[PDB]
Amino acid sequence: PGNFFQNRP
Amino acid sequence: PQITLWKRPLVTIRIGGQLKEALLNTGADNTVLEEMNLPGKWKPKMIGGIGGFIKVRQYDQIPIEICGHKAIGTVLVGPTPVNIIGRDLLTQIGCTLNF
Amino acid sequence: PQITLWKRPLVTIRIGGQLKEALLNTGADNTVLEEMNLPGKWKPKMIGGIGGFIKVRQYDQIPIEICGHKAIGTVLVGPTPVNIIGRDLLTQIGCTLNF
Repeated sequence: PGNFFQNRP
Repeated sequence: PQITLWKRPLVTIRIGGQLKEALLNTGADNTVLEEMNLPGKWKPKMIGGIGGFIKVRQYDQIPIEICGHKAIGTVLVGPTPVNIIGRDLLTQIGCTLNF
Repeated sequence: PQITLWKRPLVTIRIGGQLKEALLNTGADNTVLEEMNLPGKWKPKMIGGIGGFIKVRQYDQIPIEICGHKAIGTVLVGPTPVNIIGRDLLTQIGCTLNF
Protein backbone atom coordinates (compact mmCIF):
# COMPACT_ATOMS: atom_id res chain seq x y z
CA PRO A 1 0.00 0.00 0.00
CA GLY A 2 1.25 3.50 -0.73
CA ASN A 3 -1.50 6.09 -0.21
CA PHE A 4 -2.04 7.08 3.35
CA PHE A 5 -4.68 9.77 3.04
CA GLN A 6 -6.63 9.98 6.31
CA ASN A 7 -9.77 11.91 7.23
CA ARG A 8 -10.70 12.75 10.83
CA PRO A 9 -13.76 11.10 12.34
CA PRO B 1 5.93 29.07 -0.69
CA GLN B 2 5.98 27.74 2.87
CA ILE B 3 2.78 25.81 3.59
CA THR B 4 1.82 25.46 7.23
CA LEU B 5 -0.38 22.57 8.29
CA TRP B 6 -2.99 24.13 10.53
CA LYS B 7 -5.54 23.29 7.82
CA ARG B 8 -5.44 20.70 5.03
CA PRO B 9 -2.87 21.78 2.40
CA LEU B 10 -5.31 22.10 -0.46
CA VAL B 11 -4.13 23.69 -3.70
CA THR B 12 -5.47 24.47 -7.12
CA ILE B 13 -4.23 22.27 -9.88
CA ARG B 14 -4.71 22.77 -13.59
CA ILE B 15 -4.86 19.75 -15.86
CA GLY B 16 -5.87 19.95 -19.52
CA GLY B 17 -7.54 23.33 -18.91
CA GLN B 18 -9.59 22.05 -15.96
CA LEU B 19 -9.21 23.62 -12.50
CA LYS B 20 -9.36 21.18 -9.58
CA GLU B 21 -8.67 21.30 -5.87
CA ALA B 22 -6.11 18.81 -4.59
CA LEU B 23 -4.44 17.77 -1.32
CA LEU B 24 -0.65 17.86 -0.95
CA ASN B 25 0.03 14.47 0.56
CA THR B 26 3.49 13.45 1.70
CA GLY B 27 1.96 10.09 2.74
CA ALA B 28 1.08 9.15 -0.86
CA ASP B 29 3.74 7.64 -3.15
CA ASN B 30 1.62 8.56 -6.22
CA THR B 31 -0.90 11.17 -7.43
CA VAL B 32 -4.53 10.07 -7.75
CA LEU B 33 -7.33 12.19 -9.06
CA GLU B 34 -11.09 11.77 -9.22
CA GLU B 35 -12.34 10.20 -12.47
CA MET B 36 -11.45 12.23 -15.47
CA ASN B 37 -11.01 11.51 -19.15
CA LEU B 38 -7.35 11.89 -19.87
CA PRO B 39 -5.70 11.31 -23.27
CA GLY B 40 -3.62 8.25 -24.09
CA LYS B 41 -3.19 4.60 -23.15
CA TRP B 42 -3.83 3.54 -19.58
CA LYS B 43 -3.15 0.46 -17.46
CA PRO B 44 -5.19 -0.86 -14.52
CA LYS B 45 -3.53 -0.56 -11.06
CA MET B 46 -4.47 -1.22 -7.46
CA ILE B 47 -3.57 1.32 -4.80
CA GLY B 48 -3.94 0.80 -1.09
CA GLY B 49 -3.87 2.45 2.24
CA ILE B 50 -6.13 2.86 5.24
CA GLY B 51 -9.33 0.91 4.59
CA GLY B 52 -7.82 -1.37 1.88
CA PHE B 53 -7.41 -0.99 -1.89
CA ILE B 54 -9.09 0.60 -4.87
CA LYS B 55 -8.72 0.02 -8.61
CA VAL B 56 -7.48 2.93 -10.72
CA ARG B 57 -6.33 3.70 -14.25
CA GLN B 58 -2.72 4.75 -14.67
CA TYR B 59 -1.91 7.34 -17.33
CA ASP B 60 1.64 8.50 -18.17
CA GLN B 61 3.23 11.75 -19.32
CA ILE B 62 0.38 13.98 -18.18
CA PRO B 63 1.18 17.68 -17.77
CA ILE B 64 -0.24 19.29 -14.63
CA GLU B 65 0.28 22.69 -13.04
CA ILE B 66 0.30 22.81 -9.24
CA CYS B 67 0.28 26.23 -7.57
CA GLY B 68 2.10 27.75 -10.54
CA HIS B 69 4.67 24.95 -10.97
CA LYS B 70 4.78 22.78 -14.09
CA ALA B 71 5.01 19.02 -13.75
CA ILE B 72 4.66 16.06 -16.07
CA GLY B 73 4.18 12.53 -14.94
CA THR B 74 2.07 9.58 -14.00
CA VAL B 75 -1.46 10.32 -12.90
CA LEU B 76 -3.79 7.72 -11.48
CA VAL B 77 -7.48 8.22 -11.87
CA GLY B 78 -10.05 6.49 -9.69
CA PRO B 79 -12.60 6.64 -6.88
CA THR B 80 -10.40 8.46 -4.42
CA PRO B 81 -12.45 10.48 -1.90
CA VAL B 82 -10.28 13.56 -2.54
CA ASN B 83 -7.79 14.62 -5.27
CA ILE B 84 -4.32 13.74 -3.99
CA ILE B 85 -0.89 15.03 -5.06
CA GLY B 86 1.65 12.43 -4.00
CA ARG B 87 5.41 12.36 -3.72
CA ASP B 88 5.96 11.72 -7.46
CA LEU B 89 4.71 15.19 -8.24
CA LEU B 90 5.62 16.87 -4.94
CA THR B 91 9.24 16.14 -5.80
CA GLN B 92 8.89 17.68 -9.27
CA ILE B 93 7.64 20.94 -7.75
CA GLY B 94 10.60 20.97 -5.33
CA CYS B 95 8.71 20.20 -2.12
CA THR B 96 10.54 19.36 1.13
CA LEU B 97 9.26 18.87 4.69
CA ASN B 98 10.96 21.29 7.10
CA PHE B 99 11.19 21.42 10.89
CA PRO C 1 16.05 19.04 9.16
CA GLN C 2 14.86 19.55 5.58
CA ILE C 3 13.58 16.24 4.26
CA THR C 4 13.44 15.27 0.57
CA LEU C 5 10.34 13.43 -0.76
CA TRP C 6 12.24 11.21 -3.22
CA LYS C 7 11.72 8.48 -0.64
CA ARG C 8 8.96 8.05 1.97
CA PRO C 9 9.52 10.45 4.86
CA LEU C 10 9.97 7.91 7.65
CA VAL C 11 11.16 8.96 11.06
CA THR C 12 11.75 7.21 14.37
CA ILE C 13 9.20 8.03 17.07
CA ARG C 14 9.14 7.09 20.74
CA ILE C 15 5.91 6.44 22.63
CA GLY C 16 5.60 4.87 26.09
CA GLY C 17 9.27 3.95 25.95
CA GLN C 18 8.92 2.10 22.62
CA LEU C 19 10.62 2.89 19.31
CA LYS C 20 8.55 2.78 16.17
CA GLU C 21 8.91 3.93 12.58
CA ALA C 22 6.36 6.47 11.38
CA LEU C 23 5.55 8.36 8.22
CA LEU C 24 5.30 12.16 8.23
CA ASN C 25 1.94 12.65 6.53
CA THR C 26 0.51 16.00 5.44
CA GLY C 27 -2.49 14.09 3.95
CA ALA C 28 -3.61 12.81 7.38
CA ASP C 29 -5.65 14.98 9.73
CA ASN C 30 -4.58 12.85 12.75
CA THR C 31 -1.80 10.67 14.08
CA VAL C 32 -2.67 6.97 13.68
CA LEU C 33 -0.58 4.18 15.18
CA GLU C 34 -0.64 0.45 14.59
CA GLU C 35 -2.47 -1.68 17.13
CA MET C 36 -0.76 -1.30 20.52
CA ASN C 37 -1.66 -0.90 24.18
CA LEU C 38 -1.81 2.57 25.68
CA PRO C 39 -2.94 3.40 29.24
CA GLY C 40 -5.93 5.53 30.09
CA LYS C 41 -9.33 6.50 28.82
CA TRP C 42 -10.28 6.23 25.18
CA LYS C 43 -13.22 6.60 22.82
CA PRO C 44 -13.92 4.57 19.68
CA LYS C 45 -13.90 6.43 16.34
CA MET C 46 -14.19 5.65 12.64
CA ILE C 47 -11.65 7.14 10.26
CA GLY C 48 -11.60 7.23 6.49
CA GLY C 49 -8.78 6.47 4.08
CA ILE C 50 -8.17 5.83 0.41
CA GLY C 51 -9.88 2.43 0.54
CA GLY C 52 -12.67 2.78 3.08
CA PHE C 53 -13.05 3.20 6.81
CA ILE C 54 -11.39 1.68 9.85
CA LYS C 55 -12.18 1.53 13.54
CA VAL C 56 -9.69 3.17 15.94
CA ARG C 57 -9.35 3.97 19.63
CA GLN C 58 -8.82 7.68 20.41
CA TYR C 59 -6.48 8.50 23.31
CA ASP C 60 -5.89 12.14 24.34
CA GLN C 61 -2.89 14.08 25.71
CA ILE C 62 -0.42 11.30 24.99
CA PRO C 63 3.28 12.18 25.04
CA ILE C 64 5.28 11.29 21.93
CA GLU C 65 8.82 12.12 20.76
CA ILE C 66 9.08 12.59 17.00
CA CYS C 67 12.56 12.72 15.45
CA GLY C 68 13.78 14.74 18.47
CA HIS C 69 10.75 16.87 19.28
CA LYS C 70 8.45 16.37 22.26
CA ALA C 71 4.77 16.48 21.46
CA ILE C 72 1.71 15.75 23.58
CA GLY C 73 -1.60 15.27 21.85
CA THR C 74 -4.14 12.86 20.44
CA VAL C 75 -3.24 9.44 19.08
CA LEU C 76 -5.60 7.09 17.23
CA VAL C 77 -4.72 3.39 17.44
CA GLY C 78 -6.06 0.80 15.00
CA PRO C 79 -5.26 -1.26 11.91
CA THR C 80 -3.31 1.32 9.88
CA PRO C 81 -0.84 -0.20 7.43
CA VAL C 82 1.95 2.12 8.65
CA ASN C 83 2.38 4.44 11.61
CA ILE C 84 1.27 7.90 10.53
CA ILE C 85 2.17 11.31 12.01
CA GLY C 86 -0.60 13.63 10.89
CA ARG C 87 -1.10 17.35 10.83
CA ASP C 88 -2.12 17.68 14.49
CA LEU C 89 1.35 16.61 15.56
CA LEU C 90 3.29 17.93 12.63
CA THR C 91 2.16 21.45 13.59
CA GLN C 92 3.25 20.84 17.18
CA ILE C 93 6.82 20.13 16.09
CA GLY C 94 7.03 23.04 13.67
CA CYS C 95 6.90 21.11 10.38
CA THR C 96 6.01 22.95 7.16
CA LEU C 97 5.82 21.97 3.52
CA ASN C 98 8.10 24.14 1.40
CA PHE C 99 8.51 24.51 -2.40
